[PDB]
Amino acid sequence: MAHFKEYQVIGRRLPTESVPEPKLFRMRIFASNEVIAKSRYWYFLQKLHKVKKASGEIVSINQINEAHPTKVKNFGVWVRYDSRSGTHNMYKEIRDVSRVAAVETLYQDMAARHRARFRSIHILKVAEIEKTADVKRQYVKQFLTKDLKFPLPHRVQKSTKTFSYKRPSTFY
Amino acid sequence: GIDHTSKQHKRSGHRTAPKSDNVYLKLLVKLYTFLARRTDAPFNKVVLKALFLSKINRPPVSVSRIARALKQEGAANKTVVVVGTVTDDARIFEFPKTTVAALRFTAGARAKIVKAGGECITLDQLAVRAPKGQNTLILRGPRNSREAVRHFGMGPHKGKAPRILSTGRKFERARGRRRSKGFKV
Amino acid sequence: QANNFLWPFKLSNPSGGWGVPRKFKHFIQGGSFGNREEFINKLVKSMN
Amino acid sequence: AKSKNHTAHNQTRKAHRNGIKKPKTYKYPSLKGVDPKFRRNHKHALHGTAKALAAAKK
Amino acid sequence: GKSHGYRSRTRYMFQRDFRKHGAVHLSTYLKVYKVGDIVDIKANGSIQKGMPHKFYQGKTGVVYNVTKSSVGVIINKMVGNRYLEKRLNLRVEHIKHSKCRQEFLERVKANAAKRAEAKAQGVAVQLKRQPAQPRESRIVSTEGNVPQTLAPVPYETFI
RNA sequence: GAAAUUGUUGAAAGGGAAGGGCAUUUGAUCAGACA
RNA sequence: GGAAUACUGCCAGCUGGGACUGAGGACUGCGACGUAAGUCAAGGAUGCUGGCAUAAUGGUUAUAUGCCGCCCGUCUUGAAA
RNA sequence: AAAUAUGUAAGAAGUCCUUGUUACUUAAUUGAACGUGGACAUUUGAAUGAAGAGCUUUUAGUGGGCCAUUUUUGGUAAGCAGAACUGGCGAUGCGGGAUGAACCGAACGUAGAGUUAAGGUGCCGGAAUACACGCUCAUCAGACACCACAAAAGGUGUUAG
RNA sequence: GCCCUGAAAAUGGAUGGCGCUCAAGCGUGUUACCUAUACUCUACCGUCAGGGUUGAUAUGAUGCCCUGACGAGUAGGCAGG
RNA sequence: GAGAACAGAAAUCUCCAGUAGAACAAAAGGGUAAAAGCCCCCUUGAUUUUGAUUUUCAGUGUGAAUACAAACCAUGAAAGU
RNA sequence: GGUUGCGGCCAUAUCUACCAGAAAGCACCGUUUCCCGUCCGAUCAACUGUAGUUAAGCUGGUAAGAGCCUGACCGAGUAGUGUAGUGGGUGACCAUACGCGAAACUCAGGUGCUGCAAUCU
Ligand SMILES: [Mg+2]
Ligand SMILES: [Mg+2]
Ligand SMILES: [Mg+2]
Ligand SMILES: [Mg+2]
Ligand SMILES: [Mg+2]
Ligand SMILES: [Mg+2]
Ligand SMILES: [Mg+2]
Ligand SMILES: [Mg+2]
Ligand SMILES: [Mg+2]
Ligand SMILES: [Mg+2]
Ligand SMILES: [Mg+2]
Ligand SMILES: [Mg+2]
Ligand SMILES: [Mg+2]
Ligand SMILES: [Mg+2]
Ligand SMILES: [Mg+2]
Ligand SMILES: [Mg+2]
Ligand SMILES: [Mg+2]
Ligand SMILES: [Mg+2]
Ligand SMILES: [Mg+2]
Ligand SMILES: [Mg+2]
Ligand SMILES: [Mg+2]
Ligand SMILES: [Mg+2]
Ligand SMILES: [Mg+2]
Ligand SMILES: [Mg+2]
Ligand SMILES: [Mg+2]
Ligand SMILES: [Mg+2]
Ligand SMILES: [Mg+2]
Ligand SMILES: [Mg+2]
Ligand SMILES: [Mg+2]
Ligand SMILES: [Mg+2]
Ligand SMILES: [Mg+2]
Ligand SMILES: [Mg+2]
Ligand SMILES: [Mg+2]
Ligand SMILES: [Mg+2]
Ligand SMILES: [Mg+2]
Ligand SMILES: [Mg+2]
Ligand SMILES: [Mg+2]
Ligand SMILES: [Mg+2]
Ligand SMILES: [Mg+2]
Ligand SMILES: [Mg+2]
Ligand SMILES: [Mg+2]
Ligand SMILES: [Mg+2]
Ligand SMILES: [Mg+2]
Ligand SMILES: [Mg+2]
Ligand SMILES: [Mg+2]
Ligand SMILES: [Mg+2]
Ligand SMILES: [Mg+2]
Ligand SMILES: [Mg+2]
Ligand SMILES: [Mg+2]
Ligand SMILES: [Mg+2]
Ligand SMILES: [Mg+2]
Ligand SMILES: [Mg+2]
Ligand SMILES: [Mg+2]
Ligand SMILES: [Mg+2]
Ligand SMILES: [Mg+2]
Ligand SMILES: [Mg+2]
Ligand SMILES: [Mg+2]
Ligand SMILES: [Mg+2]
Ligand SMILES: [Mg+2]
Ligand SMILES: [Mg+2]
Ligand SMILES: [Mg+2]
Ligand SMILES: [Mg+2]
Ligand SMILES: [Mg+2]
Ligand SMILES: [Mg+2]
Repeated sequence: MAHFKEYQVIGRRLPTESVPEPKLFRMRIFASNEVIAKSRYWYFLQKLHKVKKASGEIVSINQINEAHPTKVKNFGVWVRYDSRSGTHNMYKEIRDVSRVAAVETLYQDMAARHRARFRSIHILKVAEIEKTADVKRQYVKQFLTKDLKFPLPHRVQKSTKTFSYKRPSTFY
Repeated sequence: GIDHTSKQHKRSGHRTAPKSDNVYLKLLVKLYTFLARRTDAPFNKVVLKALFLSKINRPPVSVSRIARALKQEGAANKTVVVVGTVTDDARIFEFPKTTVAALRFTAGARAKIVKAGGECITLDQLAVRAPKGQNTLILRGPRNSREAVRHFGMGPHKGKAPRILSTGRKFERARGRRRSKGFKV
Repeated sequence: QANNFLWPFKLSNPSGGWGVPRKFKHFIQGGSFGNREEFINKLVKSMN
Repeated sequence: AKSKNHTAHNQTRKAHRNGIKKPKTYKYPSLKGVDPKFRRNHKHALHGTAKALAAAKK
Repeated sequence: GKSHGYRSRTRYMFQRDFRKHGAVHLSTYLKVYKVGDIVDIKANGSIQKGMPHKFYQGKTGVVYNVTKSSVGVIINKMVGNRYLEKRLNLRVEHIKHSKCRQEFLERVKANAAKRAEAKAQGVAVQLKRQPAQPRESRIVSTEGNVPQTLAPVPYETFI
């Protein structure tokens, strides 16, 4: 659905005479602007509590920045998604440098592999896989092996004008 | 485009000069549009429009209807103004003094007034005498006395008068006008 | 009275554009309509 | 040769060109269809109180 | 073919209310109506004489006549592009005084009050009703109330 | 002594119709204003 | 610990390039700049310079070229049919 | 027992006080109706709007309708037949959907400049053979709403669970 | 999920055509860019409305002057020509 | 339901339970329990005069209906109807 | 507080089963000359208030009672629904966006209130 930010959102049911200071609940929400975020928040709250936006209030919205944005990380990701004939829980692992990048490719991957659009997905958990060997999906362990190296065969350099006088070469 | 909310290019619906083609009338109108643009007296404003009025919206005022207005408490010395003809009424036996300013005065109406030593004044004469209409009583005549308005709104249970030509028993007095011949109206 | 006095403003189309390929869904779904909160300014400024 | 039977299509479009005109309202409505016994009395009642207020200009 | 008699279509609407059949309670009759009173109309199926036609069910008119056992009620019904006036002869069993105006009356007698309580003190009147206003700022606390973090939940089947 | 329609002369265009609209090249033709 | 930067927003901060337009026809208004006299971009273009002075610009016409263009009249829910 | 629809009310034609009229009505100068006299002005009693509001006369054409979303009856079904609310076509061009009455965008005085809609940008054809991550190789691949169809059932093709 | 089997009709033919395969295909994201009789600003026409102005000694008072908004149209109405 | 010679599935007698599961000409739906049903008593308001009103509606007619007014009666101890 | 007569709301007043009720009242209760009604002085009528009784009526209280009434982020923001899209899907259908929002369920808490008049340890 876009380029994401992650938000702490905090809300509560509106106060009353007999119940002033109601409980206060938080969600980390992955959206692109705060307007989508707040909306998403109410979407899940009503999937959980007796509340609607009409009878409750947003208390705080804050963007959370990645703690070590230039550290590579092995993400484990949990998702609930809807297919054309059923709904489904799922676990992928993503390797990137922020939760926020991670969630971007997840959404991509789901749309690509399972034709799932944004409306049809529920991120359940996104958490850092602290020690390798708890990394489980092979397309990731692949990139943890020691002293790793690889070529990129068949170089295609992009021509900047319609004709060329050489004949290219894919060396690299 | 525009979601209009009222009909476009609508004429205001009020006359703006008279339909009439009389020089003199067109001069009187020349006079009062001046006085109405330049004196802010309401009277001049009323008169300017009454001049545009057509023959129906100008029923005649009778000298007796005139006599009655002066009979108003506080009003005997006012000058009655009539933007129309004034007519005679042999039914009153005692007509007061005063000063009537009208468009036309019938022969007898003019006599009756004068015979009691009153004055008949044209509007322009009235204007010079009273450019703000000071001390003036405007009178209009009975519009819905016209024979025509008898037949407006004809329908069941309205009581209104058939558009009818010959008119006696056996002209439209049977089935539909009495309980014993079908039904009543 | 202050506000009725002001004739409805007559803006042009946004200059940057609308930012979206289809206008007639809600802002929250990647469209243009509805309460878009304080992002209203970026838009209007491109239309004024 | 059959044809359409009935529809209200377009009907409220027409009703709204020129109105649904509100009912219109009067200070002093008609006593029409009011109890005759009442009205009869109400008459002389009024006649009396008029006569009085006239005597008030003695 | 078709049928459109007087009480056609009125099966559940002139019906009697669960567990409320029988005699009408007597208070219905100790009520007193004067001309000008606003009444609501609602047919009592058990009282066949002097019954509002179904069109006037749920409707609110004004008394214009008072009779041994009835009130005459004027309702404006709208036919065509317009309203016409209808007078209804209704027995007291199909009418009740409308609370549609109690608010107003409440509000006026109150409004005349705080107008004196103001005026004869040194004004600060302010007695028009205003719509629900948006919320002012506020500071919500945490002492005894740290936010609990919720996530969405996995699919499951219970069955 | 119109038009349909025809002959000749001049000019022009034409790869399964012609005619039309906006626009400009090209050719022909011409008004006006300048002093 | 103490900074930088991104991102979003603001400035009645400054400044370059390019396009269309120039309605109006004494003065009259609201202002700006100056010690002042004056001045000004403040209720709609002026200044300076060149070329032609005639088919040159422009009109008309024929043709060519880009895109576009079904046969009108009628009755009909609906016609190029 | 909803939702959507739906009646009435939100004042000067209002609220309150003092006490006249009658043949109605009361046990009753009791009531009921209509009043005379007095007290309180625009925060006078929610919002938004109002190129004003009200009213009268007279007359044309029309009285084959069709379509879309949603509700919906008959029928296996129909580009079938019949209702509900709205919006359209008919009566209407303009941009998009190659094409098309009804879909999408948008409604038309003559024009300049700008920006957009819906829909597009390999070439036809104005506009990135643009960026990015996956997926797919079809000895009848696939390619954008309305829309110009495909189903049960199968695959040790390949992908992710 | 994509692909493949399941998948048979009559003139030769249609993702609009060419053609495209790490697409010019399918899902999804991000920018930029093209262009409606629509939107913004301006000129001009006309319609409707609101102002101003009889003061001669010169020419239209149905005039003249300021201003604001609006413009689809069959049947059909009316108006100026 | 439980009880009584002939008497049985069904005759007539008694007690208990009983929200209506019956009955109210008729189609069906509303309605009704010291009644709107069943038994009895008394009766002719199924009458006289001429308007208003509701449904259908053009707010025409007709049908059917409602609430009054002016009579004369019925019934009831009566309010009443 | 009891009770009676007349009531208003018309189950928190009803239903089933037990037990308790002082004082007054109400009640049951005795009688058949009279008005009056019956197959039957049971009902209905009258007479006594004297001869008798709390047994029933009535009132109240008990019950992991039946019913009924009330409450609640119990269920459930569920079902259903107004509005939107050139959203998904061959379809049947289904997600999403801005709103409105049940019923059953489950748990807890109750089990007549009150007006006028007379009367009472
Ligand atoms: Mg972090
Ligand atoms: Mg006459
Ligand atoms: Mg810009
Ligand atoms: Mg641009
Ligand atoms: Mg830019
Ligand atoms: Mg698009
Ligand atoms: Mg701009
Ligand atoms: Mg036929
Ligand atoms: Mg047909
Ligand atoms: Mg027809
Ligand atoms: Mg039927
Ligand atoms: Mg009857
Ligand atoms: Mg000759
Ligand atoms: Mg040309
Ligand atoms: Mg100029
Ligand atoms: Mg000029
Ligand atoms: Mg020349
Ligand atoms: Mg030259
Ligand atoms: Mg030629
Ligand atoms: Mg040509
Ligand atoms: Mg073409
Ligand atoms: Mg024809
Ligand atoms: Mg045909
Ligand atoms: Mg409403
Ligand atoms: Mg306003
Ligand atoms: Mg106005
Ligand atoms: Mg007509
Ligand atoms: Mg006609
Ligand atoms: Mg006709
Ligand atoms: Mg449509
Ligand atoms: Mg037609
Ligand atoms: Mg159109
Ligand atoms: Mg086109
Ligand atoms: Mg197509
Ligand atoms: Mg091509
Ligand atoms: Mg191109
Ligand atoms: Mg680019
Ligand atoms: Mg689809
Ligand atoms: Mg399959
Ligand atoms: Mg597979
Ligand atoms: Mg294909
Ligand atoms: Mg293509
Ligand atoms: Mg793509
Ligand atoms: Mg244009
Ligand atoms: Mg403009
Ligand atoms: Mg036009
Ligand atoms: Mg029945
Ligand atoms: Mg009884
Ligand atoms: Mg009879
Ligand atoms: Mg009638
Ligand atoms: Mg008739
Ligand atoms: Mg009738
Ligand atoms: Mg009938
Ligand atoms: Mg005792
Ligand atoms: Mg005896
Ligand atoms: Mg006994
Ligand atoms: Mg007895
Ligand atoms: Mg006992
Ligand atoms: Mg008792
Ligand atoms: Mg219980
Ligand atoms: Mg659902
Ligand atoms: Mg819905
Ligand atoms: Mg739409
Ligand atoms: Mg859809």
